Amino acid sequence: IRRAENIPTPQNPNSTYRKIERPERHFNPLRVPKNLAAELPFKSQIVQT
Amino acid sequence: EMETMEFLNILANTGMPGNVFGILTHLDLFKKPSALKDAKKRLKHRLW
Amino acid sequence: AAWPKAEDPALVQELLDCVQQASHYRQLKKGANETTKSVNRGTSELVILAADTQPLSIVLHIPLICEEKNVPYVYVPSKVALGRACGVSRAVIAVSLTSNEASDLNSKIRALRDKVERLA
Amino acid sequence: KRDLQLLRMRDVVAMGKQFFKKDNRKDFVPEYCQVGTIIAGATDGVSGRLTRKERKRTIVEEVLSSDSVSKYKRKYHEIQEHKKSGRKGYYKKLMAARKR
Amino acid sequence: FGGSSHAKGIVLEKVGVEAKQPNSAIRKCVRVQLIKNGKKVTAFVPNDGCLNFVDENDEVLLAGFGRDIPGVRFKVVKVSGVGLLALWKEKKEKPR
Amino acid sequence: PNRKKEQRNPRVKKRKKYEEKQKKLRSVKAVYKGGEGPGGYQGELSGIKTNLVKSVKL
Amino acid sequence: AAERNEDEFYFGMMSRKGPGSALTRGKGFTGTVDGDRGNKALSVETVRLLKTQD
Amino acid sequence: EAARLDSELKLVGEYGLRNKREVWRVLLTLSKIRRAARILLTLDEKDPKRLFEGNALIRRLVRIGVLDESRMKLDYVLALKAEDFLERRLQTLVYKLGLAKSIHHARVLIRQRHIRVGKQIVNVPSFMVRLDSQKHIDFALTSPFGGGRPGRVRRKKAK
RNA sequence: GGAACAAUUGGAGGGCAAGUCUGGUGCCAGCAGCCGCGGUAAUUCCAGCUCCAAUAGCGUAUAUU
Repeated sequence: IRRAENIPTPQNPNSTYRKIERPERHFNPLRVPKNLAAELPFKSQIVQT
Repeated sequence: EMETMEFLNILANTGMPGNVFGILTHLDLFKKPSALKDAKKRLKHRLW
Repeated sequence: AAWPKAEDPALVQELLDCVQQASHYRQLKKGANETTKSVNRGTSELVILAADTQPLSIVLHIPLICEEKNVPYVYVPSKVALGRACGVSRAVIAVSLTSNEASDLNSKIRALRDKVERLA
Repeated sequence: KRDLQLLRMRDVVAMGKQFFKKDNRKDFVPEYCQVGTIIAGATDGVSGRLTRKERKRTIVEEVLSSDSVSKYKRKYHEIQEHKKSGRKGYYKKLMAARKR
Repeated sequence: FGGSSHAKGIVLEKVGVEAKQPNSAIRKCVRVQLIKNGKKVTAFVPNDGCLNFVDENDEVLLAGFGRDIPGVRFKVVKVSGVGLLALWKEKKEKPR
Repeated sequence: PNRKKEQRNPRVKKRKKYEEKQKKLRSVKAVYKGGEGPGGYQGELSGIKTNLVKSVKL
Repeated sequence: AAERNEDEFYFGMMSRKGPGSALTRGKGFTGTVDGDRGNKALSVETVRLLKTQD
Repeated sequence: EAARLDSELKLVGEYGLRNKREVWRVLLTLSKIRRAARILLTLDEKDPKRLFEGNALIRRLVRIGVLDESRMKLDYVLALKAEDFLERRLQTLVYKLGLAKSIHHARVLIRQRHIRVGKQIVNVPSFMVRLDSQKHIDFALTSPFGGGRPGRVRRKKAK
């Protein structure tokens, strides 16, 4: 029917399969608030230079 | 032939009847009897 | 000086027989320099040196490296017969047949080297 | 110390053409050593000897003067890419093309 | 069973036709009635696909089954005289 | 299911398993592989480990 | 931080530089504590010898 | 058993046979001959049956040549081995002689009819070659490496 | 010249979705899965996944020994 009535078959850019790049995720470092690094006890305070 | 196998599967599907028999014909259209008997053998195995 | 001289009784002929076998099996190096390089590379199974050679210092210097490597070396009294037993069209004074891991010539070498080991 | 670092890494020196027994302590230093040089192989003097312009003072200088420094650079920039993969410039590009 | 190595039987009902897990053995089970003794037993088919081919009241050859439901001793091997495994590899058709 | 060229011709299949069994053989033990090179002696070409002992205790 | 005893005393406290607070450090305050990078006040004679070399 | 499997795999590797079927054929024949050797040792010395059967059999075995001519004792006939038997196998003699570059190369030559023993072409690479016949192993006159026509591919690129 | 002049039979394993099903003190787990949004002249996919055995013969049932 499509070849007769000269109709292209419907084809979706959004449905045709694709080759995905997965960039290797890393995350930000741990971020800990001002008051927390204040109030915590000596043994575990953070040492920063 | 395509029609032969068509018919075969139709028979098997709507129902294998009592009896079927194969007829190899046009054997006079053969130049080498060794080729002819090899054809006989292979065809029989195909049909079995 | 050539005190490891071979004797007559078919010993010499067994040597030439295995020599021709090795020339056919291509497990044979030939002539003084190639014998020298084979025993330098230590690959030689056994080494046979002529005795009728014009002055014998060649087949006297070879047993030095034969005494180093400790390979059976043996004196044969006819270099022209070595040439014929190898199939050369030239007379050879020094021959060295090496070892491979898969042959019955190897068993022949084992017997021959045991005989020359009893000899010297 | 650089020399010893090189020697402990003599594995990666041969770019796959020769693997060594990975003799790795944590402390790559022997408490006793001496820096030496080969004298003379009188058997082989036509190629088994370094020319004057190749007689370098130091091991790392020798491996510098050999080839495949290009190949080193090549592999290093591969790993440079592979670790610049999705770390930070990537994310900044995303947030830029989101902000626009 | 009996003394034979195989048995011919009649498909009663693919009990476990209302199954949730595909490859469960109560999906793959089927009650058959072995003919000579007229006895009801149940058997396993090796695969759910072959269970789709098998229908009722077809003669079934079956045999022993030896290696979540241990105790079913038989396994169906041929139905209507055709090899289930050949159907399953799509070699032959099934005579009906 | 799909089969391969080796599983198609049984002889060449039995070729390739043997070499792969021989490459792994060197990965456990050492095989003579000919003596020193004709270029001369150039060192124990892959490492030497003084804390490595392979003597079989009787 | 919750189960923190208000009253502990190690000895780094006599020897380090504390967090303090918002008011203490003021604007460069992050409650982490400073680990000296490794420099120190060079007394004169050393600086002289160095500057001589320079 | 892993010893059996590693053993047979090693054998086919060093002599590129076709299958363990061929291997077990060689083994079953080794079993017959070593069994006959054992019953000949079950006879005692200077028993004329033992003397005649032993000399006849060792003559057969050095005549096919798998026994070394140096030793002629039933103990060594019992100490015979399948490595020597597949060394005796035809294709391995071809590879040892050097008419082919590899063992599979030589087997292909014996399949597509390039080598002859003495007079005649032999298609089977497992032919028992005797000590008297080990010499006359050469290319066919119809083989392009022997002479005659240049060959199929030579013809097709020469066309 | 392999997409062929078209090797087979068993066994074990690994990889998977805008899919399905079931269980529960949230993301976990389980079984499973040709079924997926589109699309059949479209797709070109693990591109022919891996390994063990036998190999032009082998598997399974029962009886067994």
